[PDB]
Amino acid sequence: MKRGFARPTPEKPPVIKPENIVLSTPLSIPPPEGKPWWLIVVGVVVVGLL
Amino acid sequence: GGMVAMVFASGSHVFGGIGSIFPLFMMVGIMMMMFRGMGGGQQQMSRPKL
Repeated sequence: MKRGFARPTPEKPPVIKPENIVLSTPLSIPPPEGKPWWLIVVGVVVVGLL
Repeated sequence: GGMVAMVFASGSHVFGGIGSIFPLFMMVGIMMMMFRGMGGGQQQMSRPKL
């Protein structure tokens, strides 16, 4: 002998929420600017030699 | 040259012999800056970038 059991309408499951995400584009390296260091080196010598 | 001549006319004669090396080295240094030197933004192709 067994106990009776009636299945009701299933209870509401927790809702899943999908998502669409686009990644940020990386940074770009600063290109190689160059100073004429030697020019000022001659400069300080000339004003000094004076 | 005007400075040296003024000193020569005044009679110091300090620039005689090896003393002359100072005007000589200076005159070469000024020449390096004015004739070759380095360019501005109009000459984009500077050695380090090319």
